[PDB]
Amino acid sequence: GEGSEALLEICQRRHFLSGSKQQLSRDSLLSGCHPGFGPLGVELRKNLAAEWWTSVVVFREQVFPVDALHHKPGPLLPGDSAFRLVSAETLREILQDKELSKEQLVAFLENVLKTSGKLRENLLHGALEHYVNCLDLVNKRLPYGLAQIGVCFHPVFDTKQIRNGVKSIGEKTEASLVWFTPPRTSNQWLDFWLRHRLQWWRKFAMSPSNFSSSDCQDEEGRKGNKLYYNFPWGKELIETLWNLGDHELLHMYPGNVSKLHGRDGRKNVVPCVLSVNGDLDRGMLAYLYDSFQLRKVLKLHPCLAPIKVALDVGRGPTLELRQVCQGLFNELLENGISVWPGYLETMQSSLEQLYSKYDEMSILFTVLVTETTLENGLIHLRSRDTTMKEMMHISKLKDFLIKYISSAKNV
Amino acid sequence: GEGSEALLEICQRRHFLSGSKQQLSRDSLLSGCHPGFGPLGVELRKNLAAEWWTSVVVFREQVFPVDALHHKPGPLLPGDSAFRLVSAETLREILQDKELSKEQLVAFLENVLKTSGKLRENLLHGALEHYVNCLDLVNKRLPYGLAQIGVCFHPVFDTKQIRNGVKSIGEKTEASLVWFTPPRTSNQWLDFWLRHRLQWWRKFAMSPSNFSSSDCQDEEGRKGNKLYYNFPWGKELIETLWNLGDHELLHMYPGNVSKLHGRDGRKNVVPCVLSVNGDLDRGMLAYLYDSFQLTERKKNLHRKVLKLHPCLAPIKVALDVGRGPTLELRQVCQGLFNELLENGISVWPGYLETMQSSLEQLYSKYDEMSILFTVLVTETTLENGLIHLRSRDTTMKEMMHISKLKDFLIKYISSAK
Amino acid sequence: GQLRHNPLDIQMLSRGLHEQIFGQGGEMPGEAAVRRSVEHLQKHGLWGQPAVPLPDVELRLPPLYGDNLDQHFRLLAQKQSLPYLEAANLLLQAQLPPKPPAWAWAEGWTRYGPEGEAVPVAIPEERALVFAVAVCLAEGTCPTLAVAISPSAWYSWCSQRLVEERYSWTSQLSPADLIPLEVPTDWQEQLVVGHNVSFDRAHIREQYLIQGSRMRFLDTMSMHMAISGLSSFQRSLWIAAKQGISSWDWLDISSVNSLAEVHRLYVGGPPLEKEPRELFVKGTMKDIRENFQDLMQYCAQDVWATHEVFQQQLPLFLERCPHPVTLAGMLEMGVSYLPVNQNWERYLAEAQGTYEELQREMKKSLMDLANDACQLLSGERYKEDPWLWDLEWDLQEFKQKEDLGPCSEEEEFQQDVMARACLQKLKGTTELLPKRPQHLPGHPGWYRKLCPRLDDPAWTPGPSLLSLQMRVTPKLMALTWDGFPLHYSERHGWGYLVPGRRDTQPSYHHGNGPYNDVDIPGCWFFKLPHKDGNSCNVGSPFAKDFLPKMEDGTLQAGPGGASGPRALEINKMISFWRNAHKRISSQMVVWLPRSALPRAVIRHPDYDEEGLYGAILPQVVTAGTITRRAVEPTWLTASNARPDRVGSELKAMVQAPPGYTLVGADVDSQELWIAAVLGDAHFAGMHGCTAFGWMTLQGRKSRGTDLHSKTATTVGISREHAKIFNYGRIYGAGQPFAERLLMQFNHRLTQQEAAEKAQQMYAATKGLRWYRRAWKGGTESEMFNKLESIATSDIPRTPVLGCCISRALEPSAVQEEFMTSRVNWVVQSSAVDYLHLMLVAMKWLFEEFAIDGRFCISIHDEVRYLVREEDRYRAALALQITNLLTRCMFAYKLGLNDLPQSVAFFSAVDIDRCLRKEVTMDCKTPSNPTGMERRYGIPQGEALDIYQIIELTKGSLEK
DNA sequence: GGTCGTGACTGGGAAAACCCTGG
DNA sequence: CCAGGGTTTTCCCAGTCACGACC
Repeated sequence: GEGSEALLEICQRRHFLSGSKQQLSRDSLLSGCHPGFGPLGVELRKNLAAEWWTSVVVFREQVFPVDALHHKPGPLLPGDSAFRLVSAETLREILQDKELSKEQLVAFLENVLKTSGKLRENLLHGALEHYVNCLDLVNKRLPYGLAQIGVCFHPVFDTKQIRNGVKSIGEKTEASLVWFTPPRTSNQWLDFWLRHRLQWWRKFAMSPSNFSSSDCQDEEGRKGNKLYYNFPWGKELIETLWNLGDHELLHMYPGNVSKLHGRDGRKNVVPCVLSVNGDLDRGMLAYLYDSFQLRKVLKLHPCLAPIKVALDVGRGPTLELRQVCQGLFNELLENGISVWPGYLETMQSSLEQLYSKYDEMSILFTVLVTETTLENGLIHLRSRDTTMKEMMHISKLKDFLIKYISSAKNV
Repeated sequence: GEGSEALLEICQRRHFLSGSKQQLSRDSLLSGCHPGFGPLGVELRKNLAAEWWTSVVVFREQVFPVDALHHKPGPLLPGDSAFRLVSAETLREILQDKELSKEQLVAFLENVLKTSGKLRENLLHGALEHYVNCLDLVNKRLPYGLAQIGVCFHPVFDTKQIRNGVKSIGEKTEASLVWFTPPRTSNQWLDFWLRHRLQWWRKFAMSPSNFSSSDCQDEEGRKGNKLYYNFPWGKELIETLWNLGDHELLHMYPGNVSKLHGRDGRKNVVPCVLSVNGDLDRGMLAYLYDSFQLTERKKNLHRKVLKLHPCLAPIKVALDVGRGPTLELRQVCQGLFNELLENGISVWPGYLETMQSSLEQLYSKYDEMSILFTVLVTETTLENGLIHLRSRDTTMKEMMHISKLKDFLIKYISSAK
Repeated sequence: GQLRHNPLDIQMLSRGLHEQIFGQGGEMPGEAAVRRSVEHLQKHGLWGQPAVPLPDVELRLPPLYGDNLDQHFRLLAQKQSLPYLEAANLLLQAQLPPKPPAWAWAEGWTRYGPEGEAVPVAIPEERALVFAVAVCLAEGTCPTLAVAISPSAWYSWCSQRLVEERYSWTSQLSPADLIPLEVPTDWQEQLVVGHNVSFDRAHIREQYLIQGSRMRFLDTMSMHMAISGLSSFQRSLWIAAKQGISSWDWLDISSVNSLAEVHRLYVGGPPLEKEPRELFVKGTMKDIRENFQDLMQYCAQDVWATHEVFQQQLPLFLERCPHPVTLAGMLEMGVSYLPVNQNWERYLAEAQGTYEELQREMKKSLMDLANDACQLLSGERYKEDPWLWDLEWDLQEFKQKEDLGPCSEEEEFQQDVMARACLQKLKGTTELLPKRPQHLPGHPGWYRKLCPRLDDPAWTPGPSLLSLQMRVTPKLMALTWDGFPLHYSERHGWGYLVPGRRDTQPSYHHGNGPYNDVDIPGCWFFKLPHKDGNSCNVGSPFAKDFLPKMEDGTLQAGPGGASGPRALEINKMISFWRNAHKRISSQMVVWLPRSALPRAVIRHPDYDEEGLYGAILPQVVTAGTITRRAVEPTWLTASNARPDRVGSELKAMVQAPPGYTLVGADVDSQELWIAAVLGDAHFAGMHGCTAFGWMTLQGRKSRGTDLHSKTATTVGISREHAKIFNYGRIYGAGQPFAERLLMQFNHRLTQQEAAEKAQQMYAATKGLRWYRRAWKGGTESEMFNKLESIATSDIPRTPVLGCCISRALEPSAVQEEFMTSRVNWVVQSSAVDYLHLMLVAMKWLFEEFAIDGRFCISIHDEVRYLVREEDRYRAALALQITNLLTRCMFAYKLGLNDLPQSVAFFSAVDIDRCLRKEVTMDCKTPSNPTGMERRYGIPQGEALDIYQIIELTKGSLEK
């Protein structure tokens, strides 16, 4: 338990996680009741979403983007468990007037519930409404898929702290994929996507053996597979795969059934729906947990790291070193490398302490400028992975960095 | 209107916005209750957000990203007009239990109102919640800034369509900048940011004169500015800036003043807050309007085209196959497709469609999608390595070597900025 | 009491002032001259009109040396130039040791012995030197090499930028990056002659200290211009004749200002070398490192040539400029100093940003129409375009030398490898096609030249090389003057085509044409009007003079409704900064650190520790004009302040450091006053002898008789036209000019009557010519006769201080040519001598009372001094008494023994912290849209008049 | 009238890429 | 079978003309 608390403390100190220690509950992190992530966490989520989007949407011609609004207006089918969008004005007005009896209040509540909007719990529902037009986009050719990286909302019932029926609201960002495929080869596509996503998740891990897959089947007989990551305290769901069949599509447009058909070869058929859904936030937590090894340094994969290179100014006249550092910083930004502008700080913390601080922040490489740099053009460069200091030509720093990033990407 | 009607028609037809013509009203588009966007529209918004994020956060060393939780849990200050979030499980338990009373229902509704959360109406209030930690991040060096892109929910009023008193919930994606500045530097940074924002919005516009800025004051006299776009029907607010002073900052943490002091050199002050928020969706519609020419001078100007800025156009290049060996040409096209994908260039897989559409028809179709270039691989391409390129703005056909396409495209996209 | 008057009832100087400044007594004018002058004035009827008396002013002056005004001035000038001429003669008559054997390699200074022994001396220790500086512009504007000559031996200096090779250098120059050429506190003061010494001055280390050390300079280029100079037309004709009208002897007694030509003119001998490799103009720091010996030899050759010219020239200059005040003033016009605070960098950023954004707006507005013009090539649609038909519409040829199924992972990898290999196979097919690339074939002829070639390092997509000046830009916008399409011919400039030719003249149009010579059958080619007359072709429709034509409806953009006016508005916006951006941003700044600032500036409360306060040393050619004026590439040509010109606040950015304030003024109607006073001295020696004189001096501009109004009354035209005509006449212009301008200002007057109107107007002003030949009967006949008498003399000296005209303009060589240049030279050289008198008087007065003062700039008439805050009004009183003294001396040289009070003191001695025309204007520029109090927080300065000055200062000069 | 920059255009010369000649 | 004589094309630089800055 100490290691988990130590890692949480590290992420809180270095602006990965935001909020106070009590507000940083492991259950809150898992269930989406967290107060938010630090700016480094924001960059980490951005990189994770970038890699997911690149691996899914960019490289495959049958996937097109889809945008579903965060709500669904009424009326809604009874029994839905989503948070009901409620206007406080009507509730206050009903509270003020007590002339209505108990039965009248029940009737009003039922009417409002039948007419209350809801926050989406999974993008799957929204994507189906886009099946018609997005099907038209590929000239009725199947298969084709939709994807939308985004956030949803889920109820949380914390049995530990509920006294006055207080149910919290959890928000989790999930990446979705709705693969409309002909029934003939559905499970082959399922296996393809499953293996691909296992490979993708293992790609950026330090110890990929901790990722695993498992099979499942619903109550209605739909075949499914689920991915789990081995957190220190146990395995937690990180992505789910289901063979939804055609129940939803047929339910959605109950009239001209032919209009929802898809052209598979020379025939028109109703496609099968495949669902891919994983918690990108929980995956970010998973990668952070993976990166912890006992020198406490976060070795996030270079392609997902938030900060790629850091700059500092050594002993010597301030103005010249600062001008050189600003020039290098601008050049690096212009070429698509995220940098940390540490050259402004004046605190004379030791080089060892500064190295520890930057490493704890998951920084790939450290560049320091001193008088000798103005003398000859070599900048001190520290390797996060090797604890070795290398001196390199200041002109050739950017090429070395971009080569390192690409080489990590292709490995 | 006829030009506007044509533009809306095109945006629906080539899948820029999603929905039916009844939902595609101007008020629906502006109010945040449109049925959604088409895939190309999503790409366009992503590109605009990327450009904004680069120009605001990437090229500022003292600005850092912030994430605001989409809802604000209670208890809230009295008088808030925001909507309340209620779990369906609680309502189900309330309605199913027959042992409840009228008084019990009244008490339950009072408890719900007193202990309910709200959707975010603006990014500012949540943004300030991270001020202490972010101030610690920059070693108490003022000024510093927090940025965030995301969707905010607003109410919508209507009189014709609203039959049963149904108030609609509208969503809009907003880019918000919170800039904490020393009091001596209030109007300095305010004017600087106004100038930078106006330049940023004018930079990608085909006709920048339609963009404008206007100064305006609040009821409390604090200085502000508003930027507009000349739609065919009038200006619409696309971005606002305010000098909030410190009232919100002092109210957020009224406990002790010593925790919130910021350093301007050697002096510790409580800083003033400048809030910059712009309307991404309205700006996207505005750039769509700007790209389409409202021809009303030369009478012989056909070919409806969408002259989006190349850094904002959704799909960079498109591919096609001519007469020749289908398999070898398809291998060539797939190779070129993967090559252009590997370099951050979005490519339209046009070589997969089996329709034998005429070349003029295909040129029109790719133009309506605001495709920068049209690449054609034919038998000669396999013969010697020469490929064709039809520039959107010029419509002139040229030939380049197939290995020279990657560098030309990358240089084009970069230097267009 | 103090009030007095002249025989023409003009308020003269007060009794105390006149007694102090005019001795006692004088040969007052006779009654005969009075009667003649009165008869003249009555004949023109400008006699009697009185004016409200100006208040009497009393002032007891500091002791005036000598026994006369001229003697006092000459004694002061001798005191001022006593050491400098001594050093000049010491250097002129001195043995020059042999050239060094081989130039050494050591940072900084190095002394070269008689036999070639080299010793590094910390600083030069000689009273006089001739200096040549070398700047490697590629690696910044820091000076590189210095070879110095002196009576003892040659001296050599090399920058650190050549000796040691660091990784990088500061882009903002520091005082440590200059040459230690000064005498720190057996002699005092030093003189460093040189060629274009202003260029050499800017790299001297101590000339940037605001404390103002004692040193002066002499430019041999200035001497050559003053001695055997050439005008612009003269210089052009000299160059043309050398490459290959009468009285061509002047081709043998003058040359251009390059060092080699001056060497040929003065000492001749072998033509000087040139070093065609031009390493310094274009090169590399390592390259200059490797080729040290040859480059330093060329520098020493330049030094030797400059010394030869100076030595063979200095006696001649005094032989033609025998007034010590002239040399003394020439010393003080070359010590300009301008202080610049930290606001310089922000100024450059804002100016560049505004220019860039407006440029982008204009360029995109043009490019939109450009791209749409390509779509007129298919179908031969170019032919019917009324505007885009004659452009090049020729292309270029490219030169040349079902079901479905998923996939297996192994199959996917194999397909990826196969596709990549197939792609890489085609990349090798380069073994054909031109090796040198083609440049955008297929596009029409006009389009390809607009776009840049991909080999360009700074390429940008699209036709980005479009500016409004291009000959195809107007057609690309399709401008139609009065509903007639435009057209360009090189035989008659721009113009518009009117259809209706059946093969002539228009049936229903009038204008500048038609010109049947340029034939495009079916139409006629008229000509747009210009501001220089019909003989000039209109060069660019997007010009300033067409701004009224944008709104009046005469000119229509054609392919727009509002872009056109916006186009010409953007044109006028960035016109100035377009030209000025190079030299404005090419200036040098030496940001003096806190260590070398004065103690008081640091002690001042408004001092900023984080701020950087620096200075710029202008490069001014003291005599670069035939009229012996100053020449400065930027500051003499800097736009003052406007709310529609980007970067127009450049002058306002020149700001005093903390603890200092600028004090300045400006002469009033200087050219007209000099003309009037010369005419008065020529007629009877009484002020207001001529009508021009009275109008200049006592003219009532408010109500009644004044020079600008009275001419309008006679002609019957608007006052502005009369003012323009009068300025043209004093510049010198003929009757055809007048008739052309009259026909221009009004198209309702026919030439048949316009000629008579012009001849009558000139007769009223200048008068006719009877033969005794001279000017008589004209309101300004006396001044014209006096000017031509001075000009046509064998040895025309300046009337004031007697500096002879440049020998290339002597009547013995030009005879009856270049009359206008000489007659203008008279007035303008008098003005330059007047400025010299002002400067020498100011120097003496500031030295007399220990006033801590310095020179800012001498913008011809204007004078600005930089003085400390506490004694700000004392400097004002010094300036006012200087003005009094110099005007009294000016009158006395012509011989008049009295001076009117109305000119006896400056109108507004402005005290301010930033140079600008008025202390009141905030000059909200387009680059500073808010204002100076809001962008840089300067207050509005205080402007004071003589009565306010004497009241605040109690009329005393001591503390 | 004098003085200074500039830019767009242009003509002529210099540098670099072709044809088929033939021993 | 390739080096060149003569050919052509293209690149560059001096000069020219119109323009807009202080006097």
